Amino acid sequence: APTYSPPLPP
Amino acid sequence: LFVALYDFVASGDNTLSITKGEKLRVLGYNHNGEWCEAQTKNGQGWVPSAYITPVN
Repeated sequence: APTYSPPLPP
Repeated sequence: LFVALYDFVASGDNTLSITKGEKLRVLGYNHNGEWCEAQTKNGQGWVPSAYITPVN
């Protein structure tokens, strides 16, 4: 998985 | 079996673009549960866990 966090839900 | 709640555009790095309403199959999650490895008709890759939910 990416090491950065995903975007927050809108 | 899951459905996408919101659109998500892939940011590369084995992420997967998904569209609100698409069906997905979940394979698992990363270490903190923020990312989900999923399969759709478009391929396989990581999507935000919060952008999908079980359906049926």
